[PDB]
Amino acid sequence: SGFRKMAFPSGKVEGCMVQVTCGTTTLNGLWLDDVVYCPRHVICTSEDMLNPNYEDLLIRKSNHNFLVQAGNVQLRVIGHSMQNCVLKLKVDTANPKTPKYKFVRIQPGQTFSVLACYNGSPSGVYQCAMRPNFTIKGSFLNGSCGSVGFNIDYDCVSFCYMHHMELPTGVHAGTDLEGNFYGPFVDRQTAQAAGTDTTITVNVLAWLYAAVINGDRWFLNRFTTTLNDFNLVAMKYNYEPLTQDHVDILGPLSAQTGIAVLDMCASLKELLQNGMNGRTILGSALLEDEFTPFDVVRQCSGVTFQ
Amino acid sequence: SGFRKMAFPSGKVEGCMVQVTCGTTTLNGLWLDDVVYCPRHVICTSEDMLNPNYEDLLIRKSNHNFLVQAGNVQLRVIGHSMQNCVLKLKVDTANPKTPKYKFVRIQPGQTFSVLACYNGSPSGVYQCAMRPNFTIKGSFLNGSCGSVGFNIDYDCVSFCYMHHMELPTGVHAGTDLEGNFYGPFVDRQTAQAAGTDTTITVNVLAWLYAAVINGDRWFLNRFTTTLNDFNLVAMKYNYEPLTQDHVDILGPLSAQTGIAVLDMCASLKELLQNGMNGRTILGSALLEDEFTPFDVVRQCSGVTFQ
Ligand SMILES: *[C@H](O)[C@H](C[C@@H]1CCNC1=O)NC(=O)[C@H](CC1CCCCC1)NC(=O)OCc1cccc(Cl)c1
Ligand SMILES: *[C@H](O)[C@H](C[C@@H]1CCNC1=O)NC(=O)[C@H](CC1CCCCC1)NC(=O)OCc1cccc(Cl)c1
Repeated sequence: SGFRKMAFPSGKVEGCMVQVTCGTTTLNGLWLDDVVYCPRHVICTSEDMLNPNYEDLLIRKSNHNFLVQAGNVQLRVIGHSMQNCVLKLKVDTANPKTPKYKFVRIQPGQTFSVLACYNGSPSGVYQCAMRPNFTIKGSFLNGSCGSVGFNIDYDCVSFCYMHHMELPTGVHAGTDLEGNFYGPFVDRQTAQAAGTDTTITVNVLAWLYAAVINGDRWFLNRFTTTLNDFNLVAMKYNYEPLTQDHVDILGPLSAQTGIAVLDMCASLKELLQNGMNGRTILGSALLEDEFTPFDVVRQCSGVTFQ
Repeated sequence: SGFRKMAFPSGKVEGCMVQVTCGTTTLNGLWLDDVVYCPRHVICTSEDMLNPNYEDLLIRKSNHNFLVQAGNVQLRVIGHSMQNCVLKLKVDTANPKTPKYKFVRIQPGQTFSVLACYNGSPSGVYQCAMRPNFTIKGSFLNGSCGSVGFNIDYDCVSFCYMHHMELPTGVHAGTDLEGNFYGPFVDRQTAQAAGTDTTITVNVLAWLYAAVINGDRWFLNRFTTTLNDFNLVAMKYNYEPLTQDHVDILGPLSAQTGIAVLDMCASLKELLQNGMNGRTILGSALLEDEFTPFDVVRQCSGVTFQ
């Protein structure tokens, strides 16, 4: 028992991280087979940021302008292309440590592990959720661009995030690995703000089930509620609407705990209206929304990876 | 910016995890050079747990009783010995993925990453602290024994924990890698309880500095306090005494933030006496004590590993 924010084991991704230097900018790249993926703003300079035309900027580059270092072995770039907001550097050596992998674009509310990196070297690993406003609340300093977020499925690494920038509230924005930003953000230095966020309701419910699985029950009640009247309460507390699809996703946890989904909704209602009154749940004094239902099942059942 | 509970990158340790089977028990082992380290209670059986004499139990074993599997390659045991509560299985193949490493016994209040494992396969990675009562609040199911905790220093893996059991409060107990339990616990099935825990004061202060570095300042004040009068307040709220050595350890964070250590103590005093009044710090509604001063500096300055 116990319940922690648990990241995926990072080894498969550590073997893919490289340093990409172009001009006065250094950031991280992702080396899979003979291609290095990195944010296209690596080709910007300190005076290009304002409103760059990356097509122009890229046609002015030569392969030899891109300095790619994999540890203490430097990689020759033999070609380059742009895909949305990611640069693909073709190198003359395939990464022998390339895992089985997929590129996936995730939905808000889904979670992933971030391998935070500087100069191609990993600093640490932690679990994030994609917020409803398409930002992540990460831990990123200068040099971290090109760090990736990922999930692991049995043996396969699903890459879903590459880091590009920090918004003025201190939250983070980036792309999928095909270079499409999450959210309305652009890799331009302009007025950009996160926008209003909401709590991921289905995740809070998953975490309440985690708590029950682990012996916290003080928040349960005999009441129930309908999905309608729950969502009426959710809206007032800035929670995402709970859908019938969410309810079905919470099915397995409901079976295992013997607590119908709509009964856990009634418990969440009372926690929203009354607060926790100095109680904690799973070591938290706040309702936690960065565990998906699958995260809970994985951790409370012991799934592993090969 | 941002601040997360960040684990060390786990790749170096993933390449050392193996499955150890003896009799009806399966658990994890740590394969470094030609030795596999695992909890000695692997040699117990379902009727041995009550009060086993492991010396007797071990002299009755043959090498071929230990089934060691490194993925889909099975390892022959060519010898076995006992060191305190860990079994050392000598195998005829050295692990080619052995990192540079140390065994270290940590002090309460120090943190480490846990690579949670089942059947020799990693499940997830997360950050723990050794509690003052020598337990850890982990996330461990049956089969997780032999999972290890570790820190990384530049390029070197310092192993500091191997998992053995869960106490009745749902917290976890284990040994250093030389087999000495942390705390008064024994690998015997008897009445064993964690004992009273306390909050790691120097860590709370580190985390308050993390908050300032990241733009939370609402808890600061103009007051100061003496180390004596702080510890008088600490005792009443079940906090560890703050030592002059703790104060000196918090020096770097004090410089960088311009906030004298004793002024941050005055801020912690008021948080203890008044609570947070519905405020949060770094996303938490509780005072967080599982970040050491070194953790804060590492994360807020961007240290990496090779
Ligand atoms: C890439 O390593 C870097 C990561 C940022 C720095 C601080 N936190 C992060 O996550 N990204 C940038 O610095 C980014 C660069 C621009 C270049 C032109 C196209 C759009 C991206 N700019 C950025 O994030 O500005 C905000 C910021 C806040 C605080 C410190 C800094 Cl250095 C930047
Ligand atoms: C080893 O994989 C296992 C890890 C425990 C199981 C549940 N959570 C854990 O951390 N350890 C044990 O099962 C341990 C075995 C004894 C054997 C005799 C010597 C001392 C250790 N016993 C144990 O932890 O009992 C408490 C417990 C609580 C809940 C479930 C279980 Cl299966 C055990």
